[PDB]
Amino acid sequence: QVQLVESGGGSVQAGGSLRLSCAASGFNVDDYAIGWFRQEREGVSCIGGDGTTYYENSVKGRFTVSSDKRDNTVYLQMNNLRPEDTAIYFCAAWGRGTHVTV
Amino acid sequence: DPLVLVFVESLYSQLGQEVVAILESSRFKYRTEIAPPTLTDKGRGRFALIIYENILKYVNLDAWNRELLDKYCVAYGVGIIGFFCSINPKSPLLYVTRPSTYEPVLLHATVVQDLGLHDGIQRVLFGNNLNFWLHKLVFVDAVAFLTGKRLSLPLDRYILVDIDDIFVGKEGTRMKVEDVKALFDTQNELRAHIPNFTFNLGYSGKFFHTGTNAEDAGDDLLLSYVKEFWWFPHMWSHMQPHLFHNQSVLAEQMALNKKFAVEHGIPTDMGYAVAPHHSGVYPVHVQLYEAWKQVWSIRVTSTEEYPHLKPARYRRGFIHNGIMVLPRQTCGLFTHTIFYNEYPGGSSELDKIINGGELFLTVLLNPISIFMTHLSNYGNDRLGLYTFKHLVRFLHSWTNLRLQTLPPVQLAQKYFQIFSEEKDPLWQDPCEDKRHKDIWSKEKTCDRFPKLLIIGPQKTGTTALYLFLGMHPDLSSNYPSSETFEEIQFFNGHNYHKGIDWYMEFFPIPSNTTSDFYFEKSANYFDSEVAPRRAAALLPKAKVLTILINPADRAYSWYQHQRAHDDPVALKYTFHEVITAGSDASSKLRALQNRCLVPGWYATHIERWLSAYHANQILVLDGKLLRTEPAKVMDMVQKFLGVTNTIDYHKTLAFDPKKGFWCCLGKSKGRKYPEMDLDSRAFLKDYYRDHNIELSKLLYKMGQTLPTWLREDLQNTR
Ligand SMILES: Nc1ncnc2c1ncn2[C@@H]1O[C@H](COP(=O)(O)O)[C@@H](OP(=O)(O)O)[C@H]1O
Ligand SMILES: [Ca+2]
Repeated sequence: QVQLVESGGGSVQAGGSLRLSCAASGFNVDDYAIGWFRQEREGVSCIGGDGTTYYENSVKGRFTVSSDKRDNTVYLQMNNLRPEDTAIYFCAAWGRGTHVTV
Repeated sequence: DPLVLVFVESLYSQLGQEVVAILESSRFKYRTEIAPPTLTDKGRGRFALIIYENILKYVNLDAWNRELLDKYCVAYGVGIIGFFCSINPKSPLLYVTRPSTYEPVLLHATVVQDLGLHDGIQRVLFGNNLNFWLHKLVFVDAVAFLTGKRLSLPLDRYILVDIDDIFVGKEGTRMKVEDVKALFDTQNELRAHIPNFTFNLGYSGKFFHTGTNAEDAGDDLLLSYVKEFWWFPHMWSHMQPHLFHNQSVLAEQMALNKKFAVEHGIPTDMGYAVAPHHSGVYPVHVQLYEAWKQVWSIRVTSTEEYPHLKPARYRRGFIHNGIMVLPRQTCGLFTHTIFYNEYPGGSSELDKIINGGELFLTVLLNPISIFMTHLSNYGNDRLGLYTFKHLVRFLHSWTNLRLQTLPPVQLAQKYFQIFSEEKDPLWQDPCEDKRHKDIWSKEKTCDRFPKLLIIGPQKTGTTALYLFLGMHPDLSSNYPSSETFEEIQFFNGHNYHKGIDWYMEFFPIPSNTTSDFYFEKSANYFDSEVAPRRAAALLPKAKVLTILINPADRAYSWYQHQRAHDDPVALKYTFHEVITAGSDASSKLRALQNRCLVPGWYATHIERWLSAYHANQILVLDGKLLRTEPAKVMDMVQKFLGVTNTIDYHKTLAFDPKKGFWCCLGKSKGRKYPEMDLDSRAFLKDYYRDHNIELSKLLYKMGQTLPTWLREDLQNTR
């Protein structure tokens, strides 16, 4: 069974940081794309199985997506948070979704 | 003529098979020949493109033939292709390919192009073999510019992305919410590249609610998503149509899918359909085609097994029962593909099809494309989304072809306006291919095919040899027709467009009858061009039999044959002006001359019926031997046939004085008539001279029985 559980939320409303953790239960996180989607749904990041990294232009100097094979969890080390970033962030191979307030 | 002359090393060469495979898939007219012929026939354009599989055959050929082809290439302007990375944009053959003393093409380059200064002719030399997709991509343009746009492919590509087996998964192998939404978004985002590009879906309604709660939620989302999507008919329970030998059960299956179609707002105005594993389509089942037009009005369909499954570059299309059948080429996506790693062949096997496999061959050598994929490649891992997206990205990244995914009706119409000779079908034997035997219904038998062929011509003794071979205990005849009677008129006329089962109706069942040997006397097969190729395609082991008499006597016999058949052209016009008629004549007199003097040229018709069969299968017989002592001629036809129990025909047959032949036989084969005119005989001997000396060296060339009439009329000339 493929399941994707995400967590992490809230920030300094003038600008702060977060590390959203998307845990891949039941399958391997290094075999799938695990691209992050913010609400329609917009794919601001992606983290490939060899570790390649793609961003949109709004997030390109700010966000840092990452992966860890050991806890089988893809992390989104966010930085310098604009007020436009507030959304439901979906890690999709979809997941339940978690809310950021900034 | 745009006949492509190919110099292959052997018939089993791999590069030669690839070159001729590209040639028949793009319908380039070819003729196979081993590399060492007649370069021009009576000072005309026999060839227009000269393809060499080996460059050493073009360089190290005979000096007389080399200077002769140089004279032919300078005087007529033909193309020379010789087989031993981006594309150059400043090239005159960039009508298909799109860039992502001699001039380069694939920039030196593996595919070069010379303007012509040393030999004064345009030529293209392939440094690499035919394995990479780019080589084939520029090979089409090389063939087109080396022939002066006479062997081309149109710019308007017509791609039909078809998706079979919708709602066929049992549990866990279906679609969900995210993949369905990504499928609709994939159709709309890629609609800017290609006008009205969609994903034609093959729905099944029995396996619709067998999935889980997550699988059912994604399938119910497609019902309100039917506004901008194309869907094609399939059947309810997803079973092959050869098991359904009745119209009721198969029509009820598609009627249940029609209920499924009108129930969920699915459009039925498309006219396309697919059966699972392509059952009952080749061999043509009347039940499947009639059920298609009866309950769904399907006029466009597809097939993956014409004239055999292996390979796919030999795939054709045909128009049967008003249904324009097209060739179907899968992209490797079958129903056993669940995940990315559950694909048959690994993850690199699907990428092989994307980066230059069957996908690119189907959209490049054929202007019309049909593809095969199912719901299981769109669910758990989205195989077809990535595959078709990268495919269509490859098409706009490598082709100038203005491609539009339009409805299948005009897509099939364009397939038949481009391919004019592919309008007619070409039937084969279903028992030679075990896959075709499994695809065809098991209700019918397998040995209803005859083993002897009587090509004719008429008025030479074919009815006598037909009726005298029916009294043999190990030889059996066919059922007589209503209009043609002993003739079946299948291979030479329009009866060939009726199906393989149409020909089996005339022959008896091998289980009910004790004798399995069959034959038919269709004597109008001699004066035909399409008949030997069709006869060799359906029956490659059926031996032929032809009888020849004097062409003056046969022409006068045809003249009085038309006189007994109430033809007014033979009744009014005298035979002497028919043999001397020219261009300034009536249409009826020209038609009578075309049916009276044309089929007396036995050399051209034996050349037609000889190029499609083995020389041992042919047996030419003299007619005067059948008139004087036919029993010895029946002894040679028994040794030619190889029967089990040979009977004595000297005891059974006897001389008949009122018939004039040894026999019993009809009045139409023993008509009494007076002789000709001396001037008519002189002009008939001078008219049939070249045909008689050509027939003399032609019959002596085959090493068979030399005729007595040929020896009698040959001594007057030589
Ligand atoms: N043994 C034979 N029995 C009957 N006809 C024969 C024969 N050998 C040759 N023939 C010729 O076969 C012709 C008829 O051939 P077919 O069966 O194709 O109609 C006849 O032409 P004619 O009867 O006009 O003189 C006859 O000359
Ligand atoms: Ca199927």
